[PDB]
Amino acid sequence: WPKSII
Amino acid sequence: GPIRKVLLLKEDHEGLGISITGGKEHGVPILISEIHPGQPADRCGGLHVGDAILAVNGVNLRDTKHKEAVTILSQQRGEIEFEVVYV
Repeated sequence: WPKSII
Repeated sequence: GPIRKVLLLKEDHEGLGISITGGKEHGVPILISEIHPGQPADRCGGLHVGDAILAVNGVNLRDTKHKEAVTILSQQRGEIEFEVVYV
């Protein structure tokens, strides 16, 4: 899965 | 677990202080995979690794694709309400 830092 | 409503206070020079994974295209909810120490999510006290983000400021995220969720989440400012659940 994709991981995004937000 | 129980669905929870959680308030987060963010200043404009900061991000939310979380990492998210998942999304509709992967068949899983938007999930908090990291809470970054000292950033707004950590400071608010009510958001934790493993929480699914069901909604933010009334915007339902249960059927949202990963990048859709990023756009929606990053647009929120100031006093931000989350609806979350730990499964």
